[PDB]
Amino acid sequence: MLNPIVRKFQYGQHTVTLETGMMARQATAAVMVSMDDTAVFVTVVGQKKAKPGQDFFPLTVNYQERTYAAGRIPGSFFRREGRPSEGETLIARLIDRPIRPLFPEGFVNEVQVIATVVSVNPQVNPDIVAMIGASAALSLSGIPFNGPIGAARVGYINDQYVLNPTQDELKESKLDLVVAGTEAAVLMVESEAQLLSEDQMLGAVVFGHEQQQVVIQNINELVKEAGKPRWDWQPEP
Amino acid sequence: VNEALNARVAALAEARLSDAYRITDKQERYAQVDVIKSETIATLLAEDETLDENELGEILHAIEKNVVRSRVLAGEPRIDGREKDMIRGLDVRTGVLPRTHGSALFTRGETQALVTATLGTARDAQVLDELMGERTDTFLFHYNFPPYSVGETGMVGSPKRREIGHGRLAKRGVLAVMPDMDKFPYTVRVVSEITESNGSSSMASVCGASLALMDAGVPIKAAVAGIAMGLVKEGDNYVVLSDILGDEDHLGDMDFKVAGSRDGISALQMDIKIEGITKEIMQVALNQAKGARLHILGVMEQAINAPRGDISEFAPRIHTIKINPDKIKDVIGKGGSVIRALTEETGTTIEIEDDGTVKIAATDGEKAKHAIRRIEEITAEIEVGRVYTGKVTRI
Repeated sequence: MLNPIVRKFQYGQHTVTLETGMMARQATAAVMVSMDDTAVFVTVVGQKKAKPGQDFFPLTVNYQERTYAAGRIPGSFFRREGRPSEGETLIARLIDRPIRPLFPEGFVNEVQVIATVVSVNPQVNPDIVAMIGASAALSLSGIPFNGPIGAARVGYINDQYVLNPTQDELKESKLDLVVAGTEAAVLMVESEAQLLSEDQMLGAVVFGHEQQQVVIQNINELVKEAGKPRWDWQPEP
Repeated sequence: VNEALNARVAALAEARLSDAYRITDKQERYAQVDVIKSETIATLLAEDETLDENELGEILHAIEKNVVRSRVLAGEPRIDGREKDMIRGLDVRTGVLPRTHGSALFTRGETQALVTATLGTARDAQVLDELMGERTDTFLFHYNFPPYSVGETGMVGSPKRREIGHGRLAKRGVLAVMPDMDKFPYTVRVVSEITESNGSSSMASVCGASLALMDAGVPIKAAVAGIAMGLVKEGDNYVVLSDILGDEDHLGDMDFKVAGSRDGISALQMDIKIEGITKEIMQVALNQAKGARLHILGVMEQAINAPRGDISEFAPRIHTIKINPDKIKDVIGKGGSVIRALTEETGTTIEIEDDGTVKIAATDGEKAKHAIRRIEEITAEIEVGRVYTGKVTRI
C-alpha cells in the first residue's frame, strides 16, 4: 500500500538517495533525502488561497536538529533544546537566501519549509543535504517555482579543489565555500578562506557550479516520475 | 433560540445534505456539500442582509452534524465507508532511519507516527525536584506535533496539553511492559513525531514505541498497542465506534482510549459528556475495544516477532574483561604514557576498574575491537612459549 519512489544517484564519492510518497503524505510535498548516513526529512506546505489584504511574500524556513539523530540523550535545562540555537538559525538562512528570489514576481501565498535532521554520520554535515532536500520538496510540489537548485561545498587541499570534503578533510583544507545555483547561473556563495587570492576563490565557485549539475539532473528525473501537477496560479494583472 | 432563521435554513439544506452524505467518494461528497452549502448560504442572503458566517455557518454546520449523527445511530456506513467495527488499513516498517538505536513508522489510514528509541548510560537519567518527593526517571517519552501534520502553516513549535496529554498517555501505555533496571542497565528515551494526523495520533505513538523498542533490542515483556474509541447514544439506543477520525469528534458522547498487550490493559482514559452511561454499557464498550486492539497487535507481531539479541552496533555496549592484574603496569606506563597512547590512537576510553577488570567504551565497534585487540597483545596475550611465525618488521 504505502509505496516509496526512490532515485539514488552518486555525488562526490557519496551516494545520495531521494524517497517520496511514504510519509507526511498530507503535506503539499515531503522528501527524505540522505547522503551516506546523514538523513534529513524536508516538507513544504503552501496555502492555495492568497490572503486578500496581503502585499509581500511570507516565506518561513525552519531547520531543527533532533539529538536522537546522533544517539544522545539531551541532558539540558531549556525545553530539551526547544528554541533554535545560532547553529540552527544560520543553516535556515543558508536555505532561505537561494530560495527566496526564485519564486515568481507577484506571488504572495504563505509557504513554510521544515527540515528535521533524523540521522547523522559525524563525517558528513547535514546542511548541504538539507539544501538539496528543500530543492526537491519545493520542485515535487505544485508550487510555482523557477526550477530546482543544487548545493555543493568546495575545499582546497594541496592546490586541488575537493567536492563535499568530510569533516576531517575540512581541518586540513585552507578553504570552506558553499555554492547554490541552477542550470543557468550561480545564486549564492558563502566562504571562509586562509588568505587565498581572488582568482583562487572564483576557481572554487566555478568548480562547485560545474558539478552541482548532477543533483539537478536527478531532481528533474524524480519530478516527472513522482511530482504533483502545477498550481493554476497567474500573475496579478 | 432564533428558530425562524433556524427553520428556514434547515428546510433549504437538510433534504440535500441527507442526499450528499450517501455519496461513496470522499471528494465528490465534499464538493457537492460545499456547493449546497454556499447556495442556500447566498439564497437567503437575498431575503435580507442577514448574518454572514457568523450565523449562517453555524446554523449550517449543525445541520451537518445532526445528519451524520442520525445516519450513525440508524445503522448506515460512517462518513468514511467503514462500518462500526473496522480499524482502518495498517502498514508498518522498521529500521526506517539509518544510524539510530531503533526506529519505526506506524500508519493507520491517514494517521502516521515516526518513532525512535535511544540508549543512555545511568549518567543520562533525568533527576527532578517535586513537592511529593524528588525522583529519577530512567524511561523518558517525548511527543512532537509539527503543523504540516494537519496540513496547515504556523509556529513550528507550540506547547499545549495537545502534546503533554499525548506525551503522558503514551508513556503510561508502554511503562507497564518495560524491563526492570537489573535486567537492562541503560536509560531509554523514545521520541514520536506525528508526520500526519487525523486527530487520534497519541495511540499511534504507543504502537510505534513498541516497534521502536523491539527494533533497538530493549527486552520489553510484550508488544503494546492502543485504540481510540467513541460511543453515540440517543434515548435508549447506542452504537460503539471502533476507530474514530479527527472530525467525528462531534459523534462521540463518551470516547475512551485503551492500550495494552494481548493479555491485559496498561492504560485507560475516558471522558463522558452525556448522562445515563451505566456499568453494562461500559462493559460492552471495552469488550469491543479489546477485539480491535487484538487485531492491531496481530499485524505488529507479523512485522516484528520479538526484540532482537544485538543492541544496535552504534548504541554503547557496557562490558569488562579480566586481564592479568599484575600486567596493570604496561597498560598504565610512566605518567600514564601507554594510557595516553592507547586512548588517543584507538579513540577508545579505557579504565582498569578492580583486580585487573578492564572497562572499555566508544561509539563504534571498530574502535572498541581495535583497543581490545591492542590490550590482548600486551596482556592476556598468546605468548606461552610455543614457536610463532613473525614478519620481520625492522633490522
